[PDB]
Amino acid sequence: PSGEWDIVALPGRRNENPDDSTYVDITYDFIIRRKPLFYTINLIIPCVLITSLAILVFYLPSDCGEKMTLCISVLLALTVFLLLISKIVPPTSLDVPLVGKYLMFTMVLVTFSIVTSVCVLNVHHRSPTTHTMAPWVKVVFLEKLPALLFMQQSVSEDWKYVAMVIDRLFLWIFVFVCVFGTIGMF
Amino acid sequence: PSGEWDIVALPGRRNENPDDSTYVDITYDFIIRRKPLFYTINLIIPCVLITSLAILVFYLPSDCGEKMTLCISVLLALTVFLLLISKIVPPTSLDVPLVGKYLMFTMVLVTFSIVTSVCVLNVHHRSPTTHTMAPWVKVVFLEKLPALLFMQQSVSEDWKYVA
Amino acid sequence: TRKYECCAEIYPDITYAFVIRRLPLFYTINLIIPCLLISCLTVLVFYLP
Amino acid sequence: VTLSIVITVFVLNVHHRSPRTHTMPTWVRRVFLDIVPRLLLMKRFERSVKEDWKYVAMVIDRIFLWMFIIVCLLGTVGLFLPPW
Amino acid sequence: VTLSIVITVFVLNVHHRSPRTHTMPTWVRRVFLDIVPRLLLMKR
Repeated sequence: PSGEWDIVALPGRRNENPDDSTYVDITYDFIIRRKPLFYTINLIIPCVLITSLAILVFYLPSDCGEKMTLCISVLLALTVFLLLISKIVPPTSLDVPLVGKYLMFTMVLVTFSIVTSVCVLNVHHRSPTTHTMAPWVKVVFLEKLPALLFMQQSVSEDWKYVAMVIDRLFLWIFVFVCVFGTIGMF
Repeated sequence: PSGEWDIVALPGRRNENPDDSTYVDITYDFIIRRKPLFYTINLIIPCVLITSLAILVFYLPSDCGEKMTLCISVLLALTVFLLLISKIVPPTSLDVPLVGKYLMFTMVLVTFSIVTSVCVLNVHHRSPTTHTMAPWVKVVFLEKLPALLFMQQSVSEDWKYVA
Repeated sequence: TRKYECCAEIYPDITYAFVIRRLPLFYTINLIIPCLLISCLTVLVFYLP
Repeated sequence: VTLSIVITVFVLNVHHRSPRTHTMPTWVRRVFLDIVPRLLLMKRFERSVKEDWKYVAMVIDRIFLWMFIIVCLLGTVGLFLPPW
Repeated sequence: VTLSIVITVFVLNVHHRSPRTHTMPTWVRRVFLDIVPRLLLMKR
């Protein structure tokens, strides 16, 4: 027993080329199966463990100011895992490994997450003296509020409420798209 | 088929030197085209992915105090990508790979961004009692504000608006 | 010519000295410019409030 | 540790919350103000609600810390048992 | 840069201290409130 690899079947077939009439050879085919218990625990579990945190930066409150650290660190660790899985996978441009594709997809997703997070964090701190913009915002958000099943409710806290509403919406759509991102390879 | 590298053409030509009258040889030329997808997924996607944050850092508000973390993380990651892309390219000073050139340019850009960000952060937290300096700034920035297509408008709030 | 410990006679030799230079562009575009660029921040932190 | 980070971001979002937006204190006050005497912890308009909402976060943090340290110590005992 | 980090933690400590704990202003006021003209720094 070789350990990591298991042997399925070892057939051998003779090949003769009729047109040439001088080419004769024997081909043995080895169908080898990788035992995945080692690679699973060591690569897949940390991968899903860290990628489960993409949906997480949105639920953090914006006034704490710690979205950036967590999201940048997640993106950094994800790039590290991508480079590692690229180093261990054979450099074949013919086909793409499924794990690398999923990691690139969720990395672009985390970039979208960080840009919308900086947007909500910027709109969070606007004081009422600078960006008043009351009528265009009230009429739209007072009506948008019930459509999100959000709990019902000076202006400085109104801006915070705006930020909370918009980032909760981003989280609702974000978990939804991540569910399909997982289903794509279920 | 070998996988990565694909052959385009294999010309062969006999070289004769009329000067020596003895030197003869046969030169075969291999023109090979690298398949891009591997190095593409491994380098181009992360590089173009993280380069947006350099110009994105400015939209971040100064009061939260997260400009420094963002910018330093971006610059560190960018230096890491630079060293990694330099390790794989052969160390030949005959030419520069265009990716490395663009990355060094955006590195200069982000290291200018860090200093302008620390400057705006310093002029932000300034207190109204210490550095009044009103008249030289009042007219110039209140004239400049409408030219920037920015919304128009206790002294600390004025300093924050200036920042 | 030299004279070694083994023997009485002198032995000849030919010394070839190669004096060569390194093309500097690669290491000055990928190694020294990053550190020289990030060394300009050690004084910047004092201006930060 | 990832369970720890998710539970601590949960408790951050619960703590740093504001009284005027997500008040909803009816069912929470009765339960998270009486687990404290069981946990052996001595007790103490908008500022009052803020203080209460901070206190509930501190209490849930402690009640999670107890279980977490128990689980960690029992795990470190269970894994390294057969050698000794 | 390590000299910079030690001097900057010192200055952070000097900044964050409170009036009731670390007053000690007798020697400080005459020397550090009359150096801003020597350094060309305008007063309050």
